[PDB]
Amino acid sequence: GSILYLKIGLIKKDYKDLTLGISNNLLSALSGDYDGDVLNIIPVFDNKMKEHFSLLSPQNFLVDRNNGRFNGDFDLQKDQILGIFILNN
Amino acid sequence: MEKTYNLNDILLSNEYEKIKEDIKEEIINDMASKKVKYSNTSEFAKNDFLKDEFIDLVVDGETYEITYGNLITLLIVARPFNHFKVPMTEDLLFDLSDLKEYQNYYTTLLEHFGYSNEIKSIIKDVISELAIFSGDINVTFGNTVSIKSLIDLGNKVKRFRELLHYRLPNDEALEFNDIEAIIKKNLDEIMKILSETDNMLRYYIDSGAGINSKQFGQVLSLVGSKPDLFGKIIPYPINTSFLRGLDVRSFYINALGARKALITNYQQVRNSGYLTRKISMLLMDTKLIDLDDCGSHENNYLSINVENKDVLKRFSKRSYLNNNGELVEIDINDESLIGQVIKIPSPTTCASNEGVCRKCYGKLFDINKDLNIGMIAVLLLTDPLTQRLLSAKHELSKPLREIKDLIETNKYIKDHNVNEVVNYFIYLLNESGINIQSVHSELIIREMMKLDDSDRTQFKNDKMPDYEIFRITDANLKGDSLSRSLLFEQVKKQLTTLDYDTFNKTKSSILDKLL
Amino acid sequence: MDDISVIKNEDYEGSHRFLAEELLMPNANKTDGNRSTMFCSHLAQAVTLQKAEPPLVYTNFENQVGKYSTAGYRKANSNYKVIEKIYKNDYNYVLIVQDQETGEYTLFERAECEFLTEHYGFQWDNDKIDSLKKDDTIEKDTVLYKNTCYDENMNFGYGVNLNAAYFSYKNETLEDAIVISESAAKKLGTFSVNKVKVSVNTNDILLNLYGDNENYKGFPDIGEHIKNQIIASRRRFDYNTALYELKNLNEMRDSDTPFFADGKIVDIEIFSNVPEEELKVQKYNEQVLYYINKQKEFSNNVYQKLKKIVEGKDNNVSDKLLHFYNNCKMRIDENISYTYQNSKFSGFIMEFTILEEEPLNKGSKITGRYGNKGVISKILPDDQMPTVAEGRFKGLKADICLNPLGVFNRLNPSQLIEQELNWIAKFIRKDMEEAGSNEEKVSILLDFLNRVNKEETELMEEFINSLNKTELEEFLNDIIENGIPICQKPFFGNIGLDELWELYNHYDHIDYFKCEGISTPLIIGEIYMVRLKHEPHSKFSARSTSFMNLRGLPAKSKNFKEHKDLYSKTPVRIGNMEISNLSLTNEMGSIMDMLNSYSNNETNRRELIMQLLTGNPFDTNIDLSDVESGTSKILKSLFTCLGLSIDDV
Ligand SMILES: [Zn+2]
Repeated sequence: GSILYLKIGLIKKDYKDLTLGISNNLLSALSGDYDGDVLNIIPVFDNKMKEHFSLLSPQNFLVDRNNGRFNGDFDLQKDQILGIFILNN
Repeated sequence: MEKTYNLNDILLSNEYEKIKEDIKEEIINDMASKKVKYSNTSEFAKNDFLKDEFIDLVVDGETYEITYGNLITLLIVARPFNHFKVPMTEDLLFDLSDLKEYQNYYTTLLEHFGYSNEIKSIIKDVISELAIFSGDINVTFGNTVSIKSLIDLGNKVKRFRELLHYRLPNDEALEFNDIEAIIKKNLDEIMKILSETDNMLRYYIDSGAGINSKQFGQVLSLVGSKPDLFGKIIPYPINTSFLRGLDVRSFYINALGARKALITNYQQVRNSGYLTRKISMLLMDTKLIDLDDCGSHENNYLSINVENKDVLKRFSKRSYLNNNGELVEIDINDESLIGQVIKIPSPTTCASNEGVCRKCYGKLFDINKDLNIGMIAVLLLTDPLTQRLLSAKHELSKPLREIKDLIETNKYIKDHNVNEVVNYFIYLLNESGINIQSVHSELIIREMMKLDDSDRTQFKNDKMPDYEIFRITDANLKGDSLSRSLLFEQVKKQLTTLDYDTFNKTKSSILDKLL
Repeated sequence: MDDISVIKNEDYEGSHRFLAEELLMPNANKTDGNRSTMFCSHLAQAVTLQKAEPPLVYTNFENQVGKYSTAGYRKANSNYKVIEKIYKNDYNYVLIVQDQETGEYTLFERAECEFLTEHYGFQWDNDKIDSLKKDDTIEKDTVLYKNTCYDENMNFGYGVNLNAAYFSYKNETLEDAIVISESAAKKLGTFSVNKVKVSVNTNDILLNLYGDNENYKGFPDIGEHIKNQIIASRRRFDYNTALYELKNLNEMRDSDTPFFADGKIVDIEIFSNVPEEELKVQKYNEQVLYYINKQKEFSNNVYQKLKKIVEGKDNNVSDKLLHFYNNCKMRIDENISYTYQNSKFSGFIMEFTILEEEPLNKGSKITGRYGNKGVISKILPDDQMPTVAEGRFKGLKADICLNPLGVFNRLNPSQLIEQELNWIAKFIRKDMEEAGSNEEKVSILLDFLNRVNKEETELMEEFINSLNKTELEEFLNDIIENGIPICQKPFFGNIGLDELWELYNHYDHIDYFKCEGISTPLIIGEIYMVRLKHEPHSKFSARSTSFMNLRGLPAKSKNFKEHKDLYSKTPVRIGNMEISNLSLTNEMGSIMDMLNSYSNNETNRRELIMQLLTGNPFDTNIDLSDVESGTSKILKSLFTCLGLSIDDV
């Protein structure tokens, strides 16, 4: 799953902003870091193409094709693990 | 806040999101209003945050005694019950005290709800919301770090005080193993005393996020010896510690270690991930065919001996012939299988000529019907193995090279048989430390296969035909489909010479459409 | 090795000859090698700061490296006497001076900014030189100008000190994310200079982009700012198309050539190979003619002024003087053709040098002095940021909040040392403010300095004994309003854990800062910051439909270098594992369809554009043909011409 099928949700209003926002939980699955990696985007147009690539949506990768359990790459990362620990314990 | 609730009610009621929002707002407002006091000792200061309580919950006909936070998270995760309007049952409850258990919890849900798409969507939603809630709680609770905490702890506890104030007893000659043992014991003591007592980093080390034991022990306790660029320990280990200071000779040693790390990183990046190229290029054509049973012979089932539970982990979601010979599901938790040689179905022995039957893939088949099974196998093998090899280069590396040779050089295959080679592969996988389902490995062996008659029907008879296996590049070049051969390397001899009979060879393939 | 046994601490004791780069970073005695290497690379990557300040914690070597480095100022080699001054343009001028003793003449010049390389450069603080007038003696140590890195007294400044606290913000400081306030980001202002040249032949003509009919200016003047990120444009004139395309000269046509930049015009240089008569009868070349006349007048004046010097053989001049005068004499004389890149051109070529300031862009990088790199994740109004609102320091605000995930993994406890030192300094500043009499406050000041650095304390006591009473009071005012500097040696003489232990033991009045609404009493302290160069704008290629190569396939182009494209627009290529992972899904036909529709097949891509342009914008129902792709056909040519052939099944 080093490729992801993602859906646009919001257009940034600030003209000078040129960075791509991405949720934290997708960092591990695509194996990246905010240090300066350059990632590539390919738009998709055909509706049939949308349906075919729906299998590449992160929701599909949520199931582990290895062991069939909940995927650890989508599991909570560092800071949120800490925070939930504070809440629970 | 109320002494008791009935979770079944809050999920069935329409005010579910309202109650959750109210509860979250109360937590944030309350705990933001209050303040945190550190006892800085083994004893605990009196902090009366309402986030921790002893509230009750009446569900399934029984009353559980949990805190406020457990309640909010229990409602936050039980969202599927609300969405599908299905009551919760006791077995569907887990002690949320341990975070890792949440993992298991998620998995078991995917079982009672039929592996549907909707439950996958709702799982994604609840994960996202839990992340956002952790974000707001993490602003409204501080997590700062400074060494003043350490200083005050040392003032309070003299044990930690003298522990940080320690050097190697250089009065006697010290061996490498002795210094490693002493530094290990000191690091364990540091972590133990840190966890025992209250401090501004207690939660940090209890949770474990953002703290590495090794780096911690190196920073506070003594640094310890470092290897030379060629991999030899220096005779003079660094008696000092990073916090305390350094020696000019120690400074030189540290600089040498850093330059060694930089050189290793350079060569590691230069490696370029070349093996995945050919392994994928060969394995990608493999397919799956929806058929109940290949109908292979009983002797076609390959035999494997059990030495530890690790091989049982490697052999989940599959079936073994029992005393009656019926293929019953293998149970990893089961222990009666220790020290036994038993036959298992495999793709490398499947009698389906169209592809692989669902019997060989075991119960796992239903999960994988969407995707190219072989491609998952190859990628899921090449990723952790390369990562482990590269980290080891950054001892344990030798088995990894052995695995690479077994796949590539093929001397062992030329000297032995399929059962032996697969058992060796399982043993090598265990040594390497990575864990992958054995089904994918057996599928790589199925691709590895080579026999005289392309038909698998003979395979279903009593005696199997010739079972030879060649080099990975040789095996791909062996592949009668020319489309994949041309896309490989070494095309020169393929096109201009008759050694590989590429003029003769012909077979359909996926990439054949690509041409 | 035995050499490893050879080196002894006694050999190098009380000397720093071994350490070269970390001379600029305090307290190298506690850091790791990887972090030191990172810091050395960053110091190779530092950029100019508009609001540069000298760091609070200093290692006595910043002044040295500044003084010895000679790419940031111009010190007169000896005492000279200025004989004359000339000005080329509004913002630049030159000075003709004579040596007082040697009797030799020399040139100086001024400019608003200096072009270092491509984007990078810096603005020049020319106050000192501009203050000079005619017939005034210059002195040997007088510096005509300096970069902003240098303070009033040649104090080195390569970064600025900012208030920082360790704090996790909405799970948003995960990894190396850094959040900064608006005021601090407004501080980290950095210059940038670009040089861009445009060619005008006999064919292409300019357009009156700027101003009315009377004021025909295709490019902004010196004072003007470039508008709409466009400097000028050219229309490709054709004799046949003189009836439709050339019409409406004021408005640009669709098929023209513009140029793209930003900032304000700093200087203009024109080279013309055409006779001036044509320019005289050219209305759309009035601006260039005016500039050429101005430049020619400048050259005439300089030649006239310096002729008496140059023709006098008895006079001694620098080779620079002769080179400059010969250059101007070249310019004035007629029949002087210019041949750019070893080839004559037609028309003229003109070069603009432009300067502009940038604030911090979301996504830039900032690092301390120990390699603690990061990326500016999001910026906030300062009111929406943790503040302390208790005690004497009620209302203090922290500009930036670093990532408190772990410093122990990065192996550099030195940042914490600097932070707690500066926080303690804040508290001492408050205490000495509370002091009433000068003698006792200087006593407590030197007391603390002795607790931290005794010898530097001795130097302070010598200084304060040297200072006069009123000056002394002004000094304490400067201390209370700025702060107190702390000297910290790189490797020999720095602080360790024990001195901090003693400080906290004696300083029982020290207390955690109780921030409002925040559960833990976090700590705020000054830390030095420097901004790197790696900006998100440096990798922003995005292409829709650009020039195809001879194979009818996408290919990069040279428009971006010539400033013809706003964005870089260089396409991405799909490689081995790309096709592999796309084929992880059982849709090989779909992948082939995508590849054919995007680039491979000309007919398929054309029909994609046709279908996609019209039809419902919200719903795209593409239809694909089965024409053979260009790649397959050219491979067929390869095989057939090799003697190979094609035969399916
Ligand atoms: Zn089978």
